[PDB]
Amino acid sequence: GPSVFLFPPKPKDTLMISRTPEVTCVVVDVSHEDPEVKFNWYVDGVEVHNAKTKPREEQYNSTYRVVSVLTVLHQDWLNGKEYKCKVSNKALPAPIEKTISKAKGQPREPQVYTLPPSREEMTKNQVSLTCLVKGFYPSDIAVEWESNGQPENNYKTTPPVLDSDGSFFLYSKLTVDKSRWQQGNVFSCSVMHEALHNHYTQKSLSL
Amino acid sequence: GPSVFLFPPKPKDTLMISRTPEVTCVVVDVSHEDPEVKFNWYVDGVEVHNAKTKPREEQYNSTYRVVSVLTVLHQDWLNGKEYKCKVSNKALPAPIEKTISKAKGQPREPQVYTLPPSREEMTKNQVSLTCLVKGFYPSDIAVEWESNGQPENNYKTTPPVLDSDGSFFLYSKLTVDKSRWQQGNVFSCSVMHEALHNHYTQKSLSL
Amino acid sequence: RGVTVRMETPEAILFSPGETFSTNVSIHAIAHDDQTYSMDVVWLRFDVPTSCAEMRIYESCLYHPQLPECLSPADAPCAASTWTSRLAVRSYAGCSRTNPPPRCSAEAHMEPVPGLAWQAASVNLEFRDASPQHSGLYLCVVYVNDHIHAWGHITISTAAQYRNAVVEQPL
Amino acid sequence: RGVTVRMETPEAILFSPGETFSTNVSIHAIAHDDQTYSMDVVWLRFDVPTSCAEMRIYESCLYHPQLPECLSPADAPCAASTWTSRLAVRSYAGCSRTNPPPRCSAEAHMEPVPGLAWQAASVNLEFRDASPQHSGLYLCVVYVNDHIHAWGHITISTAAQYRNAVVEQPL
Ligand SMILES: *[C@@H]1O[C@H](CO[C@H]2O[C@@H](C)[C@@H](O)[C@@H](O)[C@@H]2O)[C@@H](O[C@@H]2O[C@H](CO)[C@@H](O[C@@H]3O[C@H](CO[C@H]4O[C@H](CO)[C@@H](O)[C@H](O)[C@@H]4O[C@@H]4O[C@H](CO)[C@@H](O[C@@H]5O[C@H](CO)[C@H](O)[C@H](O)[C@H]5O)[C@H](O)[C@H]4NC(C)=O)[C@@H](O)[C@H](O[C@H]4O[C@H](CO)[C@@H](O)[C@H](O)[C@@H]4O)[C@@H]3O)[C@H](O)[C@H]2NC(C)=O)[C@H](O)[C@H]1NC(C)=O
Ligand SMILES: *[C@@H]1O[C@H](CO[C@H]2O[C@@H](C)[C@@H](O)[C@@H](O)[C@@H]2O)[C@@H](O[C@@H]2O[C@H](CO)[C@@H](O[C@@H]3O[C@H](CO[C@H]4O[C@H](CO)[C@@H](O)[C@H](O)[C@@H]4O[C@@H]4O[C@H](CO)[C@@H](O[C@@H]5O[C@H](CO)[C@H](O)[C@H](O)[C@H]5O)[C@H](O)[C@H]4NC(C)=O)[C@@H](O)[C@H](O[C@H]4O[C@H](CO)[C@@H](O)[C@H](O)[C@@H]4O)[C@@H]3O)[C@H](O)[C@H]2NC(C)=O)[C@H](O)[C@H]1NC(C)=O
Repeated sequence: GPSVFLFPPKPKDTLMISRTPEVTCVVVDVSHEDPEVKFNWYVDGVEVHNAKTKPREEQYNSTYRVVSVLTVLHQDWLNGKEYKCKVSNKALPAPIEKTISKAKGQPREPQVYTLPPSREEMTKNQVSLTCLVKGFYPSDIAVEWESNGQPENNYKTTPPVLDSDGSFFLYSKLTVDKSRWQQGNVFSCSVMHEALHNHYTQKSLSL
Repeated sequence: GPSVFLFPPKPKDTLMISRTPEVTCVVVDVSHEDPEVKFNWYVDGVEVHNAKTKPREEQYNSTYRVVSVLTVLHQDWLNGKEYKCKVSNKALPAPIEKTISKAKGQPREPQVYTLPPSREEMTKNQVSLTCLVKGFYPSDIAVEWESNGQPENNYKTTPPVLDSDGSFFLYSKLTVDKSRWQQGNVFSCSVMHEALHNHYTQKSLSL
Repeated sequence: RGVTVRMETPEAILFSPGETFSTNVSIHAIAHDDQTYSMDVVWLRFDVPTSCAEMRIYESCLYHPQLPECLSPADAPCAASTWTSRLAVRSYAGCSRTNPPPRCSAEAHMEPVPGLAWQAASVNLEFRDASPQHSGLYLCVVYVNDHIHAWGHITISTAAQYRNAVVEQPL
Repeated sequence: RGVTVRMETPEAILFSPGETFSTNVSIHAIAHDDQTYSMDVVWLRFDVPTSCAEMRIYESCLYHPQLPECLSPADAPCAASTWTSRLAVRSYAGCSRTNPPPRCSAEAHMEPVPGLAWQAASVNLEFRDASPQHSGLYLCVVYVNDHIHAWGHITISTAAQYRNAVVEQPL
């Protein structure tokens, strides 16, 4: 029988007004004998009709993958509305329903602190710039780095870790050529979260 | 039919000579009608006989859980020896074999850097003490905190994140009262890893 | 005080007929106070004649497209300095620091253009089975309380139709 | 230079007959140079007579258990100052900063004692179905190149047999 997986929109798509967030209802293990799948979408119980079906895709393991995409409103998602996807197919005894929405709990603003590289690390060829983002809720977030308005791609960010106060925290590490650091270059840690003013905040770091 | 899961020893048990590391072969979904399970252990192909069977445990979901424990030598594990557990039972058409050993790859010494709280944090109730452990391989590690020889339990450590150079890094955050930090108190980050001299190193943090 | 808008996007997208693609504009808005504001993300499209060596964007004119020199641009056929029809507009109302841009979405309009569409809950434009008819100079302008707070241009076209766009600015 | 050994463990373990438990000694070794060394983790057991008010450990004697005053302790029946049989010994050879303690494990010996055993690849002692016969004063001594680098004591016994152990030390 087919299986269903309901995915939430990307954090950046929900936090930026210049983007379009969407919920994705993926149906796997669709058979060749019965590939026709019906979708019924609901938002807080109220059925909606603006969803679109992505083009069918052959998986080569004897099944198809049928997907439905529903566009959501930034404020609807952020306000904790529930999205339900009902999937019906002749090889399914009864319709399958999955529900997903934002994590419930009072949103808390993340505290962002930039931390310079340890003096002990200067003996190495490249150094580590840290950015501590803590006290945030929910875990949906986006953290990036930049310098002179240009994006710095040489970083790794830990997954959110649940703190002892019910909030989340994480650490992001940008690695730069020691020369760049010692020269006074200014680097910034950009964080996007719903509880921040205008969903954004930027914290700089330099020698 | 029964299922098998083979677990490696704890990092601290392999790194401390004062402890005894062991591999655990867990067999779940053992049936009430045929709970007799035979174990055959091998170390690099050579069959060994010093394993012990843990007392049988009723799961209350119609099945038993049968477990076998094999004690290993610190050096044998650290040297990348392979441990295979073969599980035979009447309900099993053919014996099941699982193999586990240390992660293969040249071990690399972790660089440990302690990072003090941000100036911006000096106005909150509690401050954050950071410890950056990077450049290590394999990911098997143990990180703890202490002050005046006494263990500090108020910390959270991110899981190891794979860096762009094939090594791992992580961050540990200890949260303390601004008073303590202000007073000049000495806090430390204890790290245990096979690649460290004596599998140990401490990094102090204060003013 | 007020609102700050910053836009980021490549200046050109070269496409071959039949391809499907979308713009990749990035827009961030920061409300410095708790005042309520309205926002409009507007897309303008300009014809790029074959005989034009390059297109000229009269920057100062974007702020007052009704001035004589802007309504009748000197570089006439090759100038982006005023407009009538708006290709597309996504409007926001009742926006604030606490009810930020995505949440304050209100209306959306788009001219009927074969193969053109909004990529759902996004300010980017999507082109399906792109054809030469889609080539031209596109401008994305962001208004806050009916005043431009940010703008950018993208020349979207096939290689043969492409003409460099130049921003004519004050000293 | 040399090696530093630090030991940590509670000073007492009270048990009731029939219980199974183990010691919880922690030992860390730090090699400050690349010199090769040998190590021996030795467990000593001392009888604690019922008539003793307390046991006295002659610390200085641990380093020279063959001196007259150590072989014939003044507090005679209630003194831990010398030994003959060693309850258990885990030996290490060819150890170094690069071939650290666990990896340099070589031999292990333990006296035949009902219910006593090594908890596999560990320096701790395990007591199964503990009985009054197991009560006594235990010392864990760590040697590096045949010289004591660390030591600790644990009074392991039932409540009725327990006697406080006191370390007699120099000024
Ligand atoms: C036949 O083949 C099928 C296709 O598989 C192909 O790949 C390999 C498997 C090959 O071996 C070969 O077979 C095929 O070429 C195969 O389907 C798979 O079936 C799995 C089990 O049935 C199923 O597992 C679940 O996976 C969930 C996670 O899925 C995501 O992550 C995986 C891996 O990273 C990825 O492959 C999926 O595509 C999913 O990826 C996410 O997709 C969403 C939706 O598009 C993205 O979100 C949107 O992104 C857009 C982008 O523009 C927008 O941003 C929009 O706003 C977003 O909404 C999202 O970004 C993307 N994430 C990632 C990381 O890529 C698990 O959640 C799930 O586990 C949960 O549930 C189970 C059961 O309840 C529990 O056990 C778990 O504990 C957990 O609770 C589960 O693991 C695979 O996902 C599925 N693969 C695909 C590609 O669909 C089929 O089984 C085969 N059948 C046979 C008989 O062989
Ligand atoms: C009948 O009931 C059984 C029991 O159910 C009840 O227990 C709960 C846990 C729930 O299961 C709940 O429903 C019930 O109340 C049930 O058994 C379960 O069956 C699962 C599927 O068959 C099986 O899943 C696998 O789990 C692996 C991880 O297991 C560990 O972690 C979980 C929690 O994170 C824990 O519950 C387990 O006990 C395991 O814990 C580890 O245990 C080892 C050995 O004791 C520890 O290592 C030793 O520790 C000692 C000290 O104790 C020494 O230090 C020694 O040196 C060490 O070696 C270890 O510390 C400990 N770790 C943790 C974190 O606790 C997954 O790895 C595994 O995933 C793989 O395979 C799946 C496919 O199966 C893939 O999808 C994955 O991608 C991956 O490849 C898998 O998920 C459960 O483990 C099992 N639970 C138990 C307790 O046995 C049974 O299925 C039920 N059957 C029916 C028909 O209903």
